[PDB]
Amino acid sequence: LKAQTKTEEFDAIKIALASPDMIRSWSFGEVKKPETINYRTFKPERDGLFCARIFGPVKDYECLCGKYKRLKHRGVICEKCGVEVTQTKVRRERMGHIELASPTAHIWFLKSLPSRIGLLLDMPLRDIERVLYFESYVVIEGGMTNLERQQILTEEQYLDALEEFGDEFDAKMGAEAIQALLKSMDLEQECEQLREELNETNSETKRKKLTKRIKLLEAFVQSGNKPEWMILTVLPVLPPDLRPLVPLDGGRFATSDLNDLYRRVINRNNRLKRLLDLAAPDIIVRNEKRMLQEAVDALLDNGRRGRAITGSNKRPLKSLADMIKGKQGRFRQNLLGKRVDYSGRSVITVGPYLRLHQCGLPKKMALELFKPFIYGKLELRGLATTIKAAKKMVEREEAVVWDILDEVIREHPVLLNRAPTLHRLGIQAFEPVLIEGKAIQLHPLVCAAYNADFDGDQMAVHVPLTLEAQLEARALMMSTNNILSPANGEPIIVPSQDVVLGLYYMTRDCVNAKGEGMVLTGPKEAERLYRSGLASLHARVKVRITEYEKDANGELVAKTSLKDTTVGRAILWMIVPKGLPYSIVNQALGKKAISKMLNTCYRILGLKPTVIFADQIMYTGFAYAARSGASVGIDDMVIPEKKHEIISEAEAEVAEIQEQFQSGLVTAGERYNKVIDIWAAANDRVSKAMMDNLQTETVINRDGQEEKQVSFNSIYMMADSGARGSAAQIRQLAGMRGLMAKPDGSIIETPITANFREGLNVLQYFISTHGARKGLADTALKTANSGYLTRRLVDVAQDLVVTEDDCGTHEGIMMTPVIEGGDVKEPLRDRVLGRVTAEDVLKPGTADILVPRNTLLHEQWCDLLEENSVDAVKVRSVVSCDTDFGVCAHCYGRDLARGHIINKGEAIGVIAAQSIGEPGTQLTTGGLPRVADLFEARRPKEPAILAEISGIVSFGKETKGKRRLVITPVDGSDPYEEMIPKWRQLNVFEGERVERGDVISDGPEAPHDILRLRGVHAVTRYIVNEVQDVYRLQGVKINDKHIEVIVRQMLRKATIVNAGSSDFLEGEQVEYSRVKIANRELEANGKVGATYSRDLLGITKASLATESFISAASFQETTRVLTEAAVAGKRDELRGLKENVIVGRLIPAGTGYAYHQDRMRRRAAG
Amino acid sequence: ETLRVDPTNDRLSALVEIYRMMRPGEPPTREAAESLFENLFFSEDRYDLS
Amino acid sequence: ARVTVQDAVEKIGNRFDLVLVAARRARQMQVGGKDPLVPEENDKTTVIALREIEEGLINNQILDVRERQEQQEQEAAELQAVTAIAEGR
Amino acid sequence: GRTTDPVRMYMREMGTVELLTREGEIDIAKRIEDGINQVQCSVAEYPEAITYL
Ligand SMILES: [Mg+2]
Ligand SMILES: [Zn+2]
Ligand SMILES: [Zn+2]
Repeated sequence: LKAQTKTEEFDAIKIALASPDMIRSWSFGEVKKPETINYRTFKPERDGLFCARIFGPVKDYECLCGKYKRLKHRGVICEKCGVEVTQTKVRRERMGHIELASPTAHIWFLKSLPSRIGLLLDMPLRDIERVLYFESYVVIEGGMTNLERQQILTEEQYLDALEEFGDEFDAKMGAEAIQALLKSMDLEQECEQLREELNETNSETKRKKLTKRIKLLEAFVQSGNKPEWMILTVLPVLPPDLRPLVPLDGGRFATSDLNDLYRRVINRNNRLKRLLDLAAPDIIVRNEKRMLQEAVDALLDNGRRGRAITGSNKRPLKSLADMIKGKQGRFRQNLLGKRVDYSGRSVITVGPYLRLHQCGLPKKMALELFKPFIYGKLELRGLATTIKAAKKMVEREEAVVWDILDEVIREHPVLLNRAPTLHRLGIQAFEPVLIEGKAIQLHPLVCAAYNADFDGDQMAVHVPLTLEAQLEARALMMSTNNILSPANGEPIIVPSQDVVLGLYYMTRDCVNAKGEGMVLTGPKEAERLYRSGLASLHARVKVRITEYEKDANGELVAKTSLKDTTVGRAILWMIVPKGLPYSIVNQALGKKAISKMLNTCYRILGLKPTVIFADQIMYTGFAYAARSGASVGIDDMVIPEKKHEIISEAEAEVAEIQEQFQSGLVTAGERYNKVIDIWAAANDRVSKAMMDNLQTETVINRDGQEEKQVSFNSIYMMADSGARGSAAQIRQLAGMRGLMAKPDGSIIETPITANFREGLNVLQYFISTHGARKGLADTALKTANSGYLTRRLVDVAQDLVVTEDDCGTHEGIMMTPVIEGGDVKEPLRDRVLGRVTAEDVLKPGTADILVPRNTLLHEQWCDLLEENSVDAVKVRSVVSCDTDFGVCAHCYGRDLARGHIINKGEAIGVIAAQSIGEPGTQLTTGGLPRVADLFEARRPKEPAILAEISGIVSFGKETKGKRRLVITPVDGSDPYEEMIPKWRQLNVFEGERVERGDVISDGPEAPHDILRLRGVHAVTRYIVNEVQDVYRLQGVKINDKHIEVIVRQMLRKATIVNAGSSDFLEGEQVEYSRVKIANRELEANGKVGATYSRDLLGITKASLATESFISAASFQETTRVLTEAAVAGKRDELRGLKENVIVGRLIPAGTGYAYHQDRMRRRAAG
Repeated sequence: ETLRVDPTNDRLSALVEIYRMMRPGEPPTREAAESLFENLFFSEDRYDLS
Repeated sequence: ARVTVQDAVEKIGNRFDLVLVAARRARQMQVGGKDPLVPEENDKTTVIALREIEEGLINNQILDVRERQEQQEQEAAELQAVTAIAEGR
Repeated sequence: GRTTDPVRMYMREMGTVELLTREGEIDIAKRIEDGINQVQCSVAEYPEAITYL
């Protein structure tokens, strides 16, 4: 089979240095003139930056001179001026060149931080530049006379040396010299000699640099790049249409900055050739050569010499490097953003009538959006003669088009998105419902996922054009298909505010009301009793209900009974589907409980019933909340009657301590602490006063004299249910609010005595203002911090995707309840839920296996483990996964919007980063910067030192800067002595045995240590526990998984100890290494296998290392990455997400996983 | 100690180091250093606090 | 309309391959080479395909088989046509 | 010495050469005359240069 020649579907990409002949290969002509256009007839001057001959025809399929204007004549080169008549797009394609008179250095390889020409020649930068500017002479191929090869001389020195040695000695200067250097260089010889020298002398300083350099050399050799190519003989010119001269309004022209530069280069070059043909003196031609160097440099990358300015404008002209790099930090267009067709946006409204699987869309919007579909469908039925007439029809908006639109809309989903996109739920699919208006209607239950208020937030809409996109949206991005946050299995469809106030008001009981103590047959006549006004919504009543339990095998049991409940609960029970027990609705129904209802319902009945259930809950919530007549008046907020008294007493305390300071019984600062303490305590008192009052004060009579229950007051119900408001804010409404603190952070000792129900005076408000401003500023800052964090996270994970099914390793981490301090800051059941057991676990007695081997632990398994007393479960994690270059689904967990085990091919790194990043706005050393420090693995300010090795220790030597510590193992030797500064108070006992990783001092410790001394599981445990300590303290739920994948990406690199294949100290992928040692344990060398040591790299550091260079060019410094890759001739095979996103082909994950797989195996095979 | 770190000696020397500080790399001149230093904070033209 | 795809996800496990298979089938219907295997409710090919998955009458196996058969259904037609090309020798 | 920015490395490199005296100009011009007229005479001494004309 003939392989191929012409266009195929390409794989990978290659990058390297450019040959003069290769540069010419791209070039379809040499631009010989600085001229652009004729100045009258705007036609291009021949052989110029803009040209028809070299590049392409001005107008489609037409010659410049105008001889052949017909679409027939195509492959024809015109006799007058050769122009092959072809599409003008080719002028966007065909490149060019310029033959430079004097050699020129490529500024990217001169000025890159590790200067390439510099370290390749083992020559310093300042020397090379000094040579390039003709400031001094440099030797080349010195031979045996007096002098080195790389040695540098001066005018007089060169003269004297030449006088002594005429031949067998060589020196040049300028660019020609550096080129001569690079060309005369023999890499192989250097390889041999350097290997020898490496082998001879023993010093660290010597063989370190030695091995680094030989590695560099042989790499550059294997690349295929020859050093000469660092010096440009020929300069390629970019196609004219990529740097357009295109005109504007008012007969004004606008052109890019590349034209100014290129024109300069051409000018100075031609002038150099001219000065050569005139036999000018040395100084002149030298000045010209230097100027040419500067011009070319400014063209390539501007700002590394002089920062040349554009014509008549101060602002420095944008060079090719800036063209590539882009702006906004690192953003390459596939990053910052890209405009997209078939889209729209607008202000959003409520639409409670909507089912949760749909949403409202404006008529006009849907018309303009689906316009092509509308055309094709209009003429498919025959209502329109041709596409033209169809346009005329929809343009006139004839009455017949609306129905056709209703046709094309029906099963066709649309994508909705908000501005602050964090987690995947930031974009969700809905079924369009045509609505009269300009506003988008969005289902209330989803308002939590978007974090969208109704205060003028806008949403954007995208149309899933291709069939695959329709099915992707419907089976993945669909609202109903994600009911559960990917961070934790808890439902994100949880009812929000009005609805929960409705369900709260419904089920609740006042002491006495209509129909108190009566009995009813079923919920039907309970509701019938209520609506007729005979019975009150809340009253204690016994009613017969039929509840189901599916506890049989796949089968619903039915039982009936007389339940003691309320009218409202009875009415609400009608909604509750099937196998849910009545108990769930027999409570007060707070936001938490109303959530657990949906949860249990989902883990029992499945998806569909949970969906319809949730919908019904929303509808009834709204309806009964409406009927409730809940409102808020000025008298709804009740101030304690004892407030003024507390104020006065706490105010007596301040004058007590004041008198004490007057008499000197107490110091100033101690006084300050005292007064601040008494005021704080006062605030606590008033708070717990108004709380009790506003809470239980309702005093009502049933058949007797008195009794008292929880208040029916509005603001209380609101705060208690969880609809909105909280004890903190309610506290500020009735009782006094806090004490404020000046910007310094010094807390003022005169708190705000008044509240919002009362008036605040001038001072109090002024003092509050700072708190407000710092609030908005801090929050607006932490949004950005969160963004940056998520960015670093996705950059470090990304391409991690579920690939293999099961790696099959018994390995895993021990899962215990968190048990911090006092009782259980988080249970065992949550930590082990949805995960998979590494190995079977026992009962108190054994040979009875509850959970066999590796099995998904769902609610039933976890409750079965809860029945038994088992406190200990070993669980498989993504950090310990044996699979290389990915995670096996059997290792990850079940967690997803769906309860089933994680799918094959879903990209977990991304979702992990998103899950860690979404709550980051809700975070307050501690705090969010603490999290950032953790993932960066930064060594703290005042750390602690763990014991290096177990065994008895003692204090060695004396005081100079350190007092040495001598460790003494039981069997093995004791060379180990660590130098610990003695001015730091120690911990370790001079006479006691210390296990490795014990406390030899206090303070936090760097996780590098924990990894090295205490182990891998130990360090991952430290990271996860500390970060979870940060989040959980704020009330944020994040499963250990995501953190664990981030951790796995942190430790991806490790440094070898032993040898037998690769280099000694190389940091490398533990995937590569483990795959190579597992392969070397058998066959190959019998066992040569090399030991490594796991390394801990920070997230921002581990993000630096990526195989694909196109990926690195995205988020890193572009200028360096391109060069540093181009020298080694690095070949990017794609294989990752980011790269395939840039190149614009199907993502090697998700749906595309069936593609890249069926490809990847076809590659490197038969 | 400030004097102990001072590389200069006389007025001309100081003016040299100053003119070479403000406009470095180009050869200094007496009239140049004088004109510069006089035109920085002492010139009614190039300076004012109002 | 199909509110939740959970049933289809039950018929084929992967849930991405669900999208792929249902896509391929939906294409078989959309560019008409074929007709639905189950009553069309006015549901577009998008949903019809999913209904076909849920009924367990359509998946990767079935489709591959049908297509493989059709290749020979065409081979049978062009049997006398392509063997007439013996002029190759 | 080298501050980069070739305006300097030029400005200084040319500043080395000393200005000509009014007599030195005549010296140089005389040298020019000597050289040229030499090549002209050398051209006149070639038969082919004549026959060609
Ligand atoms: Mg808002
Ligand atoms: Zn022509
Ligand atoms: Zn695994």
